[PDB]
Amino acid sequence: PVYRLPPLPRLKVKKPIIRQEANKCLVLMSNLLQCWSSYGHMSPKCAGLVTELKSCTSESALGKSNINYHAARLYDRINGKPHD
Amino acid sequence: KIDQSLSKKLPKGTIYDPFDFSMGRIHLDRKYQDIMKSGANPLEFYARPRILSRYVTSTGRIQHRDITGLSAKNQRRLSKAIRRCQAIGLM
Amino acid sequence: TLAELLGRSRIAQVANNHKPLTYTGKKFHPTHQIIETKPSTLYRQEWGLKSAIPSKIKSRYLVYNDLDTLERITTFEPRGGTQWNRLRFQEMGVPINPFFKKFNTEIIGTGGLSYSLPGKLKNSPNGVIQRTVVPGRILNVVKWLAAIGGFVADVVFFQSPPSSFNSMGDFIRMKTFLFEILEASMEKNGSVSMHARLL
Amino acid sequence: IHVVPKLPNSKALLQNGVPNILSSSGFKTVWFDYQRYLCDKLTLATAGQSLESYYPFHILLKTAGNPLQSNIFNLASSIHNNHLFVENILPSAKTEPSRLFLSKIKDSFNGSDWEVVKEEMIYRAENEVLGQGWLFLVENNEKKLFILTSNNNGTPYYFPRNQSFDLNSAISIDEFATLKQMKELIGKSTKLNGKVQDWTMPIICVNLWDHAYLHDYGVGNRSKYVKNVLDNLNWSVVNNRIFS
Amino acid sequence: RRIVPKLATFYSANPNHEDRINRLERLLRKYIKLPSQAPWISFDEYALIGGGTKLKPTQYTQLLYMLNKLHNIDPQLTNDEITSELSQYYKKIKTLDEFGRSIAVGKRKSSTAKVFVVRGTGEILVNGRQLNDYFLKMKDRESIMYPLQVIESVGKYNIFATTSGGGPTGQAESIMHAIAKALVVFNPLLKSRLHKAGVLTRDYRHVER
Amino acid sequence: MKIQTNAVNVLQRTSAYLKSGLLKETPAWYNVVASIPPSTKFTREPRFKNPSNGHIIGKLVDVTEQPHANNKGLYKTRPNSSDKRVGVKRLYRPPKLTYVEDRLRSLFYKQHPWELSRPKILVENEIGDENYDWSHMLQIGRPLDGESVIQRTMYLIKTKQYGDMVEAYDHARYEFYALRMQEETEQQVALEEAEMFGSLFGVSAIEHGIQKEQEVLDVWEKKVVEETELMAA
Amino acid sequence: PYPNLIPSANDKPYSSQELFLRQLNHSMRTAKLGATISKVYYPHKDIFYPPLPENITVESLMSAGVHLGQSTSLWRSSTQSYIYGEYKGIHIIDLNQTLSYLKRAAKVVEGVSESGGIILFLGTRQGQKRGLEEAAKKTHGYYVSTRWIPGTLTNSTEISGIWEKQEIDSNDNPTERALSPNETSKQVKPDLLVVLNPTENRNALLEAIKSRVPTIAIIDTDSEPSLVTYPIPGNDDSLRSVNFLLGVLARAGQRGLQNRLARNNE
Amino acid sequence: RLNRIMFENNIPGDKRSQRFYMKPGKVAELKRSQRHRKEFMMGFKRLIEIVKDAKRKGY
Ligand SMILES: [Mg+2]
Repeated sequence: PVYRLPPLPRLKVKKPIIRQEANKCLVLMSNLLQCWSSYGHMSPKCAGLVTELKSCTSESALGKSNINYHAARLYDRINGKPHD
Repeated sequence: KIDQSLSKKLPKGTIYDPFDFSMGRIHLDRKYQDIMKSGANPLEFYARPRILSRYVTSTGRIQHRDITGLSAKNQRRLSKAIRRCQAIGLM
Repeated sequence: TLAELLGRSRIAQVANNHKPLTYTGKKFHPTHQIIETKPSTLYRQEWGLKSAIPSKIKSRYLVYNDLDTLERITTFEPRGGTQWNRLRFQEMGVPINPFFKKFNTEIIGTGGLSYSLPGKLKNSPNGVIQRTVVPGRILNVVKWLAAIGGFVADVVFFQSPPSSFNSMGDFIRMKTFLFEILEASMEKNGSVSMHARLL
Repeated sequence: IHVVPKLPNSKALLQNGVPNILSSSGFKTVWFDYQRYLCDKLTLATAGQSLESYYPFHILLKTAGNPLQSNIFNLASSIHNNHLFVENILPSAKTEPSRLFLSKIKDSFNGSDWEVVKEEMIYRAENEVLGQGWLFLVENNEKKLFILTSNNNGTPYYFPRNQSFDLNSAISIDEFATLKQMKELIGKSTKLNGKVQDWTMPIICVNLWDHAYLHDYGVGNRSKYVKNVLDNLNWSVVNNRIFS
Repeated sequence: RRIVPKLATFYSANPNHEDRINRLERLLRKYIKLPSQAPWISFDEYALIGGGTKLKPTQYTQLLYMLNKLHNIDPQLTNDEITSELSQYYKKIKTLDEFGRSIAVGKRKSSTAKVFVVRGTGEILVNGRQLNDYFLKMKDRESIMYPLQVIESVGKYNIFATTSGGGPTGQAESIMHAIAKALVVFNPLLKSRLHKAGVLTRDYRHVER
Repeated sequence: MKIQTNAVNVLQRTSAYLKSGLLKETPAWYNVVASIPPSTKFTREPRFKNPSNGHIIGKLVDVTEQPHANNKGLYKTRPNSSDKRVGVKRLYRPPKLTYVEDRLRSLFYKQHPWELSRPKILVENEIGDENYDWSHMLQIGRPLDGESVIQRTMYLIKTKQYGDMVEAYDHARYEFYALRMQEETEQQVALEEAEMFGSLFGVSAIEHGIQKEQEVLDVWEKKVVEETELMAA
Repeated sequence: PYPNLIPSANDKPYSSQELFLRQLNHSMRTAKLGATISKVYYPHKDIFYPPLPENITVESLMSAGVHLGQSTSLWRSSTQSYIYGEYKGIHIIDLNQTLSYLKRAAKVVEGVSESGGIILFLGTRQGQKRGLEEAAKKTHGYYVSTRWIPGTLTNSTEISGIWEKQEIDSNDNPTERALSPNETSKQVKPDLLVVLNPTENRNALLEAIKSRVPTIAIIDTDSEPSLVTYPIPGNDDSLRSVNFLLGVLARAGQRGLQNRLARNNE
Repeated sequence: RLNRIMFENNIPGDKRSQRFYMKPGKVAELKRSQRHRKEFMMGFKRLIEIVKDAKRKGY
């Protein structure tokens, strides 16, 4: 079924959700802590992770949507309003 | 191995494009994912709890027409059949 | 009259269809006529349709459903991919007869995929080509499945897979193999079933 | 649609052919029928496609690198070649080689005379073109004039489609090494089409196809025909074809 | 006779800019085939001849784009037409002295330094005194040596530095700066590397209440 | 929107200005517009025939003109409720243009789905320049595609060489196959002959597809590894 | 011919610029050998070789796509009399009426250009600048393609009053006379406005109505016909159809201008 | 999983709504309001999908 809307004052998303890419540093840190929990602290089985962690957090410890713009730009064109 | 969600299985005998080897294809597949959707009258299944237990919830609540996708007439007939089945000691 | 010319016009030559432009099921054959433009017309957004196609489209091929809609746009996709599959099949040389001596809607023979006749040899500077070699990609661990020239085919081995298969795993598709396309028939659905063998 | 060009003095060409090379029924075979045949085939092979808007030279450059369009390329090549040849044997639109042409001959062919280079061209056409082909005197980007012999409908502009070697018969290791080097150079290109730059341009073109000599000369005697062609070139055109 | 608007773009928002862009486009369109390979007037200077207050920054960037495209045409194949149309929009080498010395001046904080660099064997005097005598801190000597170390030319030059003002660090770093500037003269090709080391940049920082 | 009055009467208002003296000089357009009047009716106009198929619009068949029993055996002796409703709207509704060729265009591409993969150019060259004799299928200035088949079918029908559209369509189909096989053999043999004389091609279609798949698959690998590492944490 | 080019020496090869000039020499002489192209559409030729109004057929209007109207779901029913039918979910414009209206509008343009009036070509869609500029330049007219400032006619003093004006003779030759500030400040109203996209240019149409300027427009299936003096039913969405109609009008204006100059030279 | 079942059967919502009595007219108007809001969200999502499509094609 198609649910057409009445003429709206606007076409806007209240809180557009964005692509929050996860920080690589935190993922590496979580993997290393999991490794230490399983294989013991200062284990040699994930020294690579430690190395990688050291390499990625070395300089910095931590290593917007456009929908509203296009919706406002295109609303009059696509809304299917009858002619004046 | 990798998670099966992150991979795409191209079926057999089907043509494809290079685009199909990409996360775009999987994402487009996710976004774009019977007996009553036919000439059959659902009111003839009021004595068949197995068939019309498919159109209810685990607790037994009839599913909205938005879910079942049936026509208005067949939604009404199915609801009538389910309620009658509940009344006659089945269901 | 204008009506006769409209019946003969190029827009009228494209058969009506409203199949979804974003189909996510199984593709056995083309569903939409590919529309092409010359560079000179593309520079001016001209495609022979009603409305100018947006300048974002740099490709010279598209498929479309509706010339105009209530949304004041043309429903189109800037894709002409199915021509490259067909041509790639023509490069393979493997052939697939109803092309020889009220209405039936079933696909006739090959549905225009190939018109090559069965028995012919490919002369080469080496000599007559005995068998057809083609690059391809093993897809998944399973007759295995291979992406070859825009078609999914069945792979059969001489004796068994090599160590690279299980060494790579689900990344096996990243590396290119060589295949011999044994044969190619087409089924009732319109799907081509090539049988190949890894080399 | 591709249409056969109108030639200067077409009435005289239909009445008495080309003096000293072709009779009327020979020039009709090579131009008024062969060029029509080729233009019709090109039209049928390119109509309803982008290539219909392009001249045959541009068509052959566009389709030179695409294996499946070879037939179109062949047509687009022969048409082009067939007008390069006819143009430089037409009586007019006493012409003599320019000083610049002879100077470049002396700087290319080991300080040889024009007649000696003509004899070399006769020899080259006699040997390296079995059956159909084209004979060219071409200028490379090095300002060097050299003799090029293409088989069938090879082009003088684009070296990967010169088709100067007959691989049906045995070839010398020198020719095989040449092919290997050209293949490597083709692979060296970064463009996705796989094309290369080639600034070679034809100065002289002679049609070694049976449509040119067979009626007036015979199965043999193509050397006589090529000699008549090279002794009776339209040197106004040939001189204009060299960059000043 | 008849009074008509002068430009074909008279009814546009900014007719002057459109007219000038039309002329530039006409030239860029006639000579489109020519291959390719610039002090253009400023935004205000273009506003005088174009829209004035009407002129927009995007319009000025379009003008610059057209002018750059025309200018970048290969100089050998340009003609009088392009150059004539483009002209409307156009807006002491150091050496050694008689004694072979490169003389340079550097400043840091309230310190100043004048250095005479001559080719030599890595000798240095500061105010007529040995380097270790004048500069007690090693890091000051390392600062003075750093530009010569950048170009690997410690041991190839004699330095006669003379400082005044400020304190040891300021004087050492003004000598460093002066040496770098002097060294550029002996081999200009090394300037970039010295500029990359940071020794040709005058340190602006000073005491600020 | 209301039918506007002031765009088509600029001459009358201008002449009132000129007669009163409010405007001194006559405009340059004045005499031109005076000599070329605008159309000022803006009416809806009925139509009585479908342009495409020749169906007459606005005729009612009377009971006298149906003197024979219908398919259910019943005579028509009085008008039905449809005949009694005024059908004036049909006279003004823009008629739907219909052509049998469209039914026959749909069939062809259902029978030959891979003919849809042959690119088509909808940019017309010049419809007036077309002089085709459809006694044969190949035409100078045209490609070989489904429209050739269908135009040949229509030609065969209008000359009554066949009575049934099915047989004419089948005949056209077989001619089309005859031409397509020749074209494909021409292409294959041209490539073979080219290779036999030292034509060195670069990337072919298969290698083109391989390289595009590789370009896509590199990005896919990177995304897969990143997602797996993220999932593990 | 080619100044400031330094040739190369005979010993050394061609340079890049020498190669460019060499292949130009090839291009102008031999690159076009082999066949002449006939009955093939070239987009630029609609602008530089538009036909005369008397030579236009229904077939050439149809090949330009002028007949392709808006979707039937966006129909403005006041355009009912212009429509030939519906086909593939859009309305088809009756090209016989398009041809009649186009000839009428072309004659209006020719008459206004022959009278020495000002002609303005308005089109604000993406790729319409080239055709508008060429129409203006061959009619000795004016054009806008960027944006129509509202009030350009009804508020001309505040908008167009600052731009310069010029006295010209019967032959359109600049006289270079000095104008008074009062003369420079006056409104200079177009004698004819032609708008290629009237649906997106209602401001201009209304100003022309108020300022009492006759107007021509391409009227699509969703456009109001009564808002213009001389409608032309046709497709306003295709650059080919728009450029075809515009080139026709521009050539009619050019013929009017040529006639004016001819009698002024006799 | 259990909590998903709870929300999928509206069990918490029904328990909250059964706490106090609501007059049948108020129930009817709340029902109309909720259905309208649902249909409005469906239409809004359709329009946003059209916006994304048109943006991708370049409109
Ligand atoms: Mg429109």
